[PDB]
Amino acid sequence: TASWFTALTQHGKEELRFPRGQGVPINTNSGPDDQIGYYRRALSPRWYFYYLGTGPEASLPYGANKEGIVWVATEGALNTPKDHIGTRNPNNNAATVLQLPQGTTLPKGFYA
Repeated sequence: TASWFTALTQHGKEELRFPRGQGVPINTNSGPDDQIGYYRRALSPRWYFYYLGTGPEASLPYGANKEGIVWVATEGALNTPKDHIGTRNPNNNAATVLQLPQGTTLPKGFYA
């Protein structure tokens, strides 16, 4: 089991965070309802994105405070667990390079 996407690498002291509405990786295999999840912090810390209701924190409800978990949602997303998307089997699929809309605000020491 794995994130669908490559990691965001923390090169500085600042932790990963996003303004509300920003930070969900682009995934054209998903729809507007699906655009919601968390980054989990795994040399420079690597943060990996998982859809809500999937991954190591599959049971964790959106917004719940927890060390090393950063919540992201695009306006229009729904609260349902993203069971249909699930996680990646790295034996079958390489990670998708993580892409964010141009002009997405990133903290110092992050690049995407």
